[PDB]
Amino acid sequence: MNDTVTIRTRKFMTNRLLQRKQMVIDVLHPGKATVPKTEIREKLAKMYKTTPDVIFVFGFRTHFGGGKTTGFGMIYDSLDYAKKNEPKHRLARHGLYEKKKTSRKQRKERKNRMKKVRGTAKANVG
Amino acid sequence: ARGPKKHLKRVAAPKHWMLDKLTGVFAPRPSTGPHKLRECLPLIIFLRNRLKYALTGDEVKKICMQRFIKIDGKVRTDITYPAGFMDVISIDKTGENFRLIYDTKGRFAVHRITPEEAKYKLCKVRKIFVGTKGIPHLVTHDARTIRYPDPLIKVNDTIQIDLETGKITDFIKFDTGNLCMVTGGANLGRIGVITNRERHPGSFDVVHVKDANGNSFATRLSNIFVIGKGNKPWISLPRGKGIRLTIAEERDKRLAAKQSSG
Amino acid sequence: GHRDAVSGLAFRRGTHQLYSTSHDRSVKVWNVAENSYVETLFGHQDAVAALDALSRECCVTAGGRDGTVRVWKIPEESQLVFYGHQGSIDCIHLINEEHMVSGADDGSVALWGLSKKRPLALQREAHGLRGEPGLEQPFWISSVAALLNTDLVATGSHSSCVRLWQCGEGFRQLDLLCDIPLVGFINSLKFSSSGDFLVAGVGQEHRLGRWWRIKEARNSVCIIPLRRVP
Amino acid sequence: PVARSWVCRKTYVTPRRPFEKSRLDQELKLIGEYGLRNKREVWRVKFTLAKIRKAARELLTLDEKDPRRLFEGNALLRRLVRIGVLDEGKMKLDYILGLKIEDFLERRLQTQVFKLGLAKSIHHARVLIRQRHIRVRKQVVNIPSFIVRLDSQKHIDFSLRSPYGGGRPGRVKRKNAKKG
Amino acid sequence: KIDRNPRVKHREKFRRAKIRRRGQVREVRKEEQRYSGELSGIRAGVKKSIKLK
RNA sequence: ACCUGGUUGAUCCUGCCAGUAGCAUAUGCUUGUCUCAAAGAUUAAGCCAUGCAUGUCUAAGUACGCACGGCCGGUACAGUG
RNA sequence: ACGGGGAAUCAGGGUUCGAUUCCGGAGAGGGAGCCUGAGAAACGGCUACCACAUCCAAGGAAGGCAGCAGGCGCGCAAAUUACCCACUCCCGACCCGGGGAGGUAGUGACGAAAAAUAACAAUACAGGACUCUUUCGAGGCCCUGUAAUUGGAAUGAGUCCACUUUAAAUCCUUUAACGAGGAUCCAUUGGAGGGCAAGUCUGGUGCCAGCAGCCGCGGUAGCUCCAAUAGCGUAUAUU
Ligand SMILES: [Mg+2]
Ligand SMILES: [Mg+2]
Ligand SMILES: [Mg+2]
Ligand SMILES: [Mg+2]
Ligand SMILES: [Mg+2]
Ligand SMILES: [Mg+2]
Ligand SMILES: [Mg+2]
Ligand SMILES: [Mg+2]
Ligand SMILES: [Mg+2]
Ligand SMILES: [Mg+2]
Ligand SMILES: [Mg+2]
Ligand SMILES: [Mg+2]
Ligand SMILES: [Mg+2]
Ligand SMILES: [Mg+2]
Ligand SMILES: [Mg+2]
Ligand SMILES: [Mg+2]
Ligand SMILES: [Mg+2]
Ligand SMILES: [Mg+2]
Ligand SMILES: [Mg+2]
Ligand SMILES: [Mg+2]
Ligand SMILES: [Mg+2]
Ligand SMILES: [Mg+2]
Ligand SMILES: [Mg+2]
Ligand SMILES: [Mg+2]
Ligand SMILES: [Mg+2]
Repeated sequence: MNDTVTIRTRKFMTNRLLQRKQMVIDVLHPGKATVPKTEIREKLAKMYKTTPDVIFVFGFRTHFGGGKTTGFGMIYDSLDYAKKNEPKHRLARHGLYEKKKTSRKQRKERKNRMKKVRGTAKANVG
Repeated sequence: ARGPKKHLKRVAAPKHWMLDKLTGVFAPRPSTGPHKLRECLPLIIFLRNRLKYALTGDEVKKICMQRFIKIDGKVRTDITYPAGFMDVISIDKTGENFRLIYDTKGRFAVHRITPEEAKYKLCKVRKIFVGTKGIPHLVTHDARTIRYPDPLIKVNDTIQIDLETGKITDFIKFDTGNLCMVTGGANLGRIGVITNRERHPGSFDVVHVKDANGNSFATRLSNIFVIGKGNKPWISLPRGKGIRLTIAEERDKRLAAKQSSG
Repeated sequence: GHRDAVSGLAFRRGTHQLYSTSHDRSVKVWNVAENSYVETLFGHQDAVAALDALSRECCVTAGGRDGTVRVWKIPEESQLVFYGHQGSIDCIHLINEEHMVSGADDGSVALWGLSKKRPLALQREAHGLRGEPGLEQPFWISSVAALLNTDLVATGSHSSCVRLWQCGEGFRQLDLLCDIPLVGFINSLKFSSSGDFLVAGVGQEHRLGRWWRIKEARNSVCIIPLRRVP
Repeated sequence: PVARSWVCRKTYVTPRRPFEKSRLDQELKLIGEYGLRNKREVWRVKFTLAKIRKAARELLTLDEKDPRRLFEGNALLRRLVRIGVLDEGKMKLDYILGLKIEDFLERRLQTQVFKLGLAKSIHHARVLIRQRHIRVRKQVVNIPSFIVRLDSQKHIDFSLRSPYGGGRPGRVKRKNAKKG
Repeated sequence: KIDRNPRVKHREKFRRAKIRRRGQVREVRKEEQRYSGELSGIRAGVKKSIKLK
């Protein structure tokens, strides 16, 4: 006897203003832990006959007791539309975006240090 | 304050926007525009809260900056644009047209209209005056000014305007027996027939209305918008035909339906 | 996985997905080709008597002593509850994707539409009455059958006959055609796929207990040929 | 300005006379028969019942055909029938005035588990609930004070993952099997 | 150790209270065996009835 | 006789005492698991080290910083800045 | 004595609070003046006076936390000098930049909600409970008691992988392996009682009473009851 992971889709609607299809995802995994998002993306790509790079899923909460999980998912028409319409952190979760490796304090102090210099020498402030 | 205010607290926002309490501290302050702040629906609220096309304000901005949303036939990219009563909203990408009409609960309703109906709107005449070189001018409720109006049109009348050209096609006179909608007060969103008008010099006039079920109510003259000539409206109406129903008569109709079933 | 006796089984038409119900009041979903368990459904308040399914991802169950018939929308995760004839509902069968027929132990036979909460037609005492004077009760309905996508219905009891019925226009009326003499408990009725013959399972006793025994009956499988002439 | 909520209320009131023999005896009887933890659990239910009966009395002060009386009384009677304290044949305000605290105590999940034979004692029922052995329909519930509605009463059983519910044997069984 | 858990402490208080009540009042019992006597004495001079006046 | 107890030969008046529940201020002993919320106050709107809290560019106002750069003799200005 | 929407308590009428997250007003150490601008008598703008106060080569120069953190206010004392513009919205030439406004975590049982610290069986031995009673007495039993033994089921506090969450995280929810007999993996706070020697003090009615007693000749290698229960007390003022 084998256990199965079941994927179900609800509240499917087609958003032509943002060029995507969005839905609620229900995952049945009676004995196991919460299914990772990558496997959900592969299964949903097999379900909807697309490549996994255009599927973005998030907001997965497991119910008390451990039977079911509920999340949200979007499938884009093309990868260009995904790169143009998605928020930057969801792109970064896929490895498409890289953020600044600094802190607010450093940038604020550097700006306030630049405020004291006039002319080309502004470029010389460390 | 030392000048104009630029913020709006969420709990101090108009109640018909149906905003919840825990989303944030602030609400969208509408931009200045054709309609008043307390009697408008901002584009962001209509686009993400009523239609659920967007999840955040950034997605509303992304939708609007693609020049997809047209208001009264013109593309608007401002997400806090004040859209008001009898406004036409067109989205050709989804093939949808909407008209902002109050429901019986006093809120703007998601009312879809036919594309042929989307070519005109109704406006209430607010002012008539003679401008330079003796040219008559007419000012409507949505700040539209029109030159050379028909001499028969007076204040408190209704005109039908073609959106493409912005010109008057025909008009309805303010008279007893015409159909009207209430745009303010306790009877907001109720449709009926004008029965008589009471005049108070130096004060506010009072108008009496009766709906299709025979119920009578009264409002001030500034809260009435003439919709149709006779009993026939010149625009499509929402799901409720302007009749505000009570709990007792709702029980009565439920009992009638239960008796008629079987 | 079931905690009581299994009472109903049906494969989903065109797939290898199997549905089971039991006296433990649960409905379970299996996949035979992958020998795996899927999920469990609840909602019945008594032991379930019968189960049937078709090409759609859906099944219907007879509630037995509970007195309800329930429709399981599995991908939609929704449940429809139908309230019908008095007495225990012991058998059920689908006519098409939208209509179904059930029998009860008070002799009633009902026609259902899957979009209305009450029977469309109700035929009381389908097989007549029995018992001593002053204590008469109708024959129990043990099995029902329908020919798929048609209007032919067969009902079986221990009244020593198999009865054929016609569904009316809109399934609002049930009309008797003929009686086929057959002695014993008609425990199971299945039409052929082509519709050329009807198979009846005959026993000396009811399939669920030994409340009656008919000595004259033979424990046999009976093939009833149906001949069609315009 | 913050985006938080400050709405809260107390669910019980301490008794007005702290030294009454009858009150202490009644509390002892209730706690003993229903296996409660302390006096606060009794006072909570007493507070709820006091609110309900005050509302019923205030409605009974009005005229029979008063619309407010009809609307609010029908709502209250429907809620009381739904939670299972009243009967469908007793839909009047007088029967609301007849209500007692034991009627509300009988609707807790702890006493429901014991009365249905899943447990052999009221304290055993409390322990079974607190150890995640009990399900209501799909949902696993571990709150002893869960108030069972009329429809939910027929769907209380052992959870599918429980050792009592056909699940995997527990820690002690596995260790003892490994020993021998 | 009984004071550690308030629930089991209340459980013992109820158990003792039913024992103490047995002195005041007689508990109702069914005839689960054939009647064979009182198993205690029968006192004929003690009168427990309540006088109505 | 408008709570329960006290202050008389009897009946009273006036001053009184103790018990019963809360709010505020300050302060103790204890505190395994979890969710939500709060945080003023010396009549001192008394005094403040350090850092941060207000900036902003589209195809579309002004580029002769090689600061970097493609094409070149068409060479007023490619483009980024 | 900032005002109101409001909070508490009432049978009602009222009474007492309202610096405090919404609306309106006022101020930016104190009194006056002014520039720019559509809008300021602006103070994270400017000028002079009063009071404070920093650097100096002694000539001069620079200031305003009743913004967010943080320090001081005789010696005596209570939130982080944290993360981020992902949400909500605002400003700009702007779809893209900025925002201690806001959001996210941390921090004294001050306040509100849920809720563990065990459950189930068995064995042996005894004969006495219990209620009302101002020391007398009257009722009464289908059990009680034993710091007595025995068994194999259940589970989370914790330890420790992996997901899930989120701007990144934490928490909650899932989940593999460990994790219970004095289950010592040991609940507290207030009130009221008992028990004692070759011991100490005080007063007497020879042999007693009071207060109290880890202190005795030698010797130094875990009593009971009551109220509440993760809560429970005290002082001042008052209703
Ligand atoms: Mg301000
Ligand atoms: Mg705005
Ligand atoms: Mg407890
Ligand atoms: Mg006196
Ligand atoms: Mg520009
Ligand atoms: Mg003052
Ligand atoms: Mg105030
Ligand atoms: Mg000012
Ligand atoms: Mg100061
Ligand atoms: Mg300006
Ligand atoms: Mg100033
Ligand atoms: Mg400042
Ligand atoms: Mg300022
Ligand atoms: Mg500060
Ligand atoms: Mg100090
Ligand atoms: Mg932001
Ligand atoms: Mg940004
Ligand atoms: Mg702040
Ligand atoms: Mg402490
Ligand atoms: Mg404390
Ligand atoms: Mg504190
Ligand atoms: Mg609490
Ligand atoms: Mg992560
Ligand atoms: Mg043991
Ligand atoms: Mg002595």
